[PDB]
Amino acid sequence: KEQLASMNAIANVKATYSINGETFQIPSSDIMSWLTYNDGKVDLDTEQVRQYVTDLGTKYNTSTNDTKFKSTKRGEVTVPVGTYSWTIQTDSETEALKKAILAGQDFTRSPIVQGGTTADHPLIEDTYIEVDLENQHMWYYKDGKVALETDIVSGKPTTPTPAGVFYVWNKEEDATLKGTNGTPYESPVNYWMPIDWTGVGIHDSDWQPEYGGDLWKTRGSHGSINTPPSVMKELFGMVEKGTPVLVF
Repeated sequence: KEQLASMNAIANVKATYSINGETFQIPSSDIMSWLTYNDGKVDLDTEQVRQYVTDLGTKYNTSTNDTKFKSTKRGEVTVPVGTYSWTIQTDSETEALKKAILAGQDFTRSPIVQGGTTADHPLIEDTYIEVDLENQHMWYYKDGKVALETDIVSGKPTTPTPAGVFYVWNKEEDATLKGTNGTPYESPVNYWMPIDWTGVGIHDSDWQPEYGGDLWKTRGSHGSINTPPSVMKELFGMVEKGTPVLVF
């Protein structure tokens, strides 16, 4: 019927994916391999298309793939998977991919996901917070340029600050953190910014005499990034909720 012309059209579609800033086209051989005609109906082999989409997730999910990060003082390092991430919704994407392809028109799409942000751009762009646990230092990049840096004090060897791709999911003023050492603790703070799901975040360290060096080995926090009060205040003042925070 007029379906054969369609099958050829489809077979020649240029299906392009844009994932985490990466761009690529689905191989013609794959689409042709998925083509299907049964009971007068043109379609794609779901199983195979789903496998592809499954592979995409295995290959790009920032929920199971660490992020290569260009640090300020160490070149390119690896920041483990953190709380800021996304995961491709396999079935949803498979159905949307099938629909896109079967329509027989070239297209460029980013997969359906779930997480802090979508995959139609790099997970980490040019606005973020860099916490170099090695040089116990921290920078805040805004649109590519440094807007504020300072030494800080990570957690103590026993309760280390975890490395990972996190983000500021909340901003609080005059809050009191709680916890254990056994032995409950308080610690009131003027500015609080949680970055993970265990209690690790950024806040003024009113009681810390000095920051930087290897102070943490001696007087490390319980995991949060202790920051100089005046700096923390200026930081809290400009960091918008949703800002990625890389800790390595």
